[PDB]
Amino acid sequence: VPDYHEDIHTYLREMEVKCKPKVGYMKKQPDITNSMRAILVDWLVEVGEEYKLQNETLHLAVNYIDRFLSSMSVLRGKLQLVGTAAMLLASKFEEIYPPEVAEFVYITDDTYTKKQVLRMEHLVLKVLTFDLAAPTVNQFLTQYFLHQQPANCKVESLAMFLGELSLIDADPYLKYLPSVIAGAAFHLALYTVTGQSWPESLIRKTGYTLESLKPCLMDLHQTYLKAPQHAQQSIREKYKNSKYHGVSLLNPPETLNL
Amino acid sequence: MENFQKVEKIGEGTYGVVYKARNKLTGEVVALKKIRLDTETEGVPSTAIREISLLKELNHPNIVKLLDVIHTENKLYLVFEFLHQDLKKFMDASALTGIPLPLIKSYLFQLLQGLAFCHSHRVLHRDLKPQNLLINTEGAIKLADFGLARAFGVPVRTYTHEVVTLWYRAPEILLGCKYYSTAVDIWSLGCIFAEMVTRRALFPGDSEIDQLFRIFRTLGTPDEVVWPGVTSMPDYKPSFPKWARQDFSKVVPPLDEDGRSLLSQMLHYDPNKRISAKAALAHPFFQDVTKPVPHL
Ligand SMILES: CC[C@H](C)[C@H](NC(=O)[C@H](CC(C)C)NC(=O)[C@H](CCCN=C(N)N)NC(=O)c1nc(C)n(-c2ccc(Cl)cc2)n1)C(=O)N[C@@H](Cc1ccc(F)cc1)C(N)=O
Repeated sequence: VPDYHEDIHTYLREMEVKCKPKVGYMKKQPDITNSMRAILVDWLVEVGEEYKLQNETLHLAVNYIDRFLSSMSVLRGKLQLVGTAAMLLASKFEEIYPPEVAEFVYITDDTYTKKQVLRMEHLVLKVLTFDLAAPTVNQFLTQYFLHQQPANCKVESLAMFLGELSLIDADPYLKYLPSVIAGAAFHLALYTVTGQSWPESLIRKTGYTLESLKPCLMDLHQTYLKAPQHAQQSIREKYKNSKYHGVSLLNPPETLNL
Repeated sequence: MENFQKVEKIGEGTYGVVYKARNKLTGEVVALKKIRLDTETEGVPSTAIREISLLKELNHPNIVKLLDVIHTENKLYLVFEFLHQDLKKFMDASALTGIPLPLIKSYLFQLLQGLAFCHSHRVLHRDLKPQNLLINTEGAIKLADFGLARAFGVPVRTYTHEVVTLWYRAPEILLGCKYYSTAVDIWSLGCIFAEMVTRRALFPGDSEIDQLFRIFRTLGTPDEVVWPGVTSMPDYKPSFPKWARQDFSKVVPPLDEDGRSLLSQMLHYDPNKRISAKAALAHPFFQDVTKPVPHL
């Protein structure tokens, strides 16, 4: 394990900057909105629950969608096709057995055809120039977790939770690198469960001081307070499972000592 | 595609035929891996998605270079640097004479550097066997065929049923471990090392149980001292025969005291203690390494 940990961490920091979406892209989209995008991401959380997809697969699909909508305009009626191809590609790259194309066609409710989805798959590949090995919040969270003492797994779930939350809203979240979001999610979860705080280990590793996390943490802390209200409820319903120690039942802290 | 002249077929390795071809304009000889798009049932296969995305990040003199991807409606063409042949065929033809020791050390030294480069870029190969190892006439050897390779930014979950080769499979995977790690690459590589040395596959098993018992018979049956945890592994049984650790001198006769020492480190039972590719490059065995060229 720890012969490459740091090489890996360093290199994921380099890749994540290559794989960053254009941040003010939703404004250049004449027919789609941050809010439609929230509808699509939430639906992806459900498709992933249903087919027992890994969480990584969801973060990947979200990254592809955002790099795609970054250079290509899409009418509202095709947004979901872009989403479905994205989910298919993320599955092939990350999953052991990806659900077949029929299955993906099936879960849009035969709203596109198996050949439309495949032509979309090709076109996503072309636009992303086959760059699919994208660093996600889930990746950085996984690296971060090696530095927690002792391991708390209510801490882990709750962090994963917050990191999935941030996928829903391009509204603030496209401003932050995945390593920064993973940072605030880790701190926020550590904090909420135990009252402890973004550890020195990780300050020295990431060169991120608690202070630098403060802007992202504030938005994240807002997202976490307002979660029970948000138009989209999929990630909460997911994170109620015993598999996740019902962390999304837990009580957000109302202040942060920040 | 217009610029390429198919010269002859050189076959397959996971999905789609491989041709030697020359660029009619620049004159470069390349290897074209050509994939049929079932554009009505599956799409781009996941072997291709992985090998292309992963191999596009890896640029190193010991990893096969992906030159270009030519991306038409009905066909995907992968264009690689040409390499004269694989190590498997070479060992077949060097058989009865053996491969000279010094080329063995050069090959292993170069493989370790390619591996080290993968692993520091969160890429696992997962399917290292000699047919995947390509050599040229100038004495170079390269990791190839990344069809099964995986990014490990998050740990990689093991296929309950492995379509992933037998003879070169690590014992943690045979005992039903649930994650891969870079240690599986090191294990294959060590088997391939003994294979070059002794001239036959180290552990040529016939099922997963035969594989383990061939490993156990040479290295000795593990317990909790050698491998903390073994006895609580999904596929472990208290009923396994207890064999003894055979002397490595008997396993790999032609090898000196340092070779034997490295070899045995690449084949530690405990994935946590198995030597990494970085650390192996520092090994005293590599002190006199040169770059001989094969009789090819
Ligand atoms: C039926 C028309 C409404 C107005 C439309 N809804 C949709 O497009 C949604 C989008 C998805 C991502 C939720 N799609 C569907 O409901 C489509 C129906 C196609 C439209 N109906 C027609 N043409 N008769 N069906 C599904 O998505 C669907 N079917 C099933 C089953 N599931 C499903 C859900 C969960 C699981 Cl686990 C498995 C399957 N989803 C919609 O709300 N459009 C948005 C625009 C929009 C488009 C895509 C998008 F992702 C977000 C917004 C708007 N105009 O405000």
